[PDB]
Amino acid sequence: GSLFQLKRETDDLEQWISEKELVASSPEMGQDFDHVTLLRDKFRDFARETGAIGQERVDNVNAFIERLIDAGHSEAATIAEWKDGLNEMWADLLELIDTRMQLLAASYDLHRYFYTGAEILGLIDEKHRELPHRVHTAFERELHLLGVQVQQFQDVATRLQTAYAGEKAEAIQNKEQEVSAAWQALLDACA
Repeated sequence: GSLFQLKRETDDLEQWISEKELVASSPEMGQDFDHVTLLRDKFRDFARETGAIGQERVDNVNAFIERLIDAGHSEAATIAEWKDGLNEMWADLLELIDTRMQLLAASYDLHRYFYTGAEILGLIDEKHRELPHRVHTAFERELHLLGVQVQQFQDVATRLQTAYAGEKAEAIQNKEQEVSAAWQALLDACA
């Protein structure tokens, strides 16, 4: 009710926001596919809960300050400033969250990419070892799917490379060339 309580309420909330910003600012993007999977899922929960709880609190402060200003409270100037600072911190936090969410998604896709690469390297391999029938048609369709999946892998490699340079980009490209060479040798193998 009182202005002192409003101030305190505003102060506690801004303090709460500052803590959330610390979490939303984490640089940890994960070092393997499991790790990034965990970070990504954890962050989604964090963003959702933080957003919902935070927005209600900000709204309530905004509503009460706005009513007081509307009613011509003599301290409208002081409380409007409180409102402005609060809204600026909240917006900073939301931007931090959006950013981290996107970066975690990029890291997810990158680790997923290398994870798939290995999967594919093994799969072509398991299909090269078999050097031949009645199950020819199972080999036919199966093999073709790879053509499409290796094609898909190449497509991912193409997209990811526009997101990175230097060593990361090089890593992405090396893995793609390694898969394309495995595939190419398989094809050549099967006459």
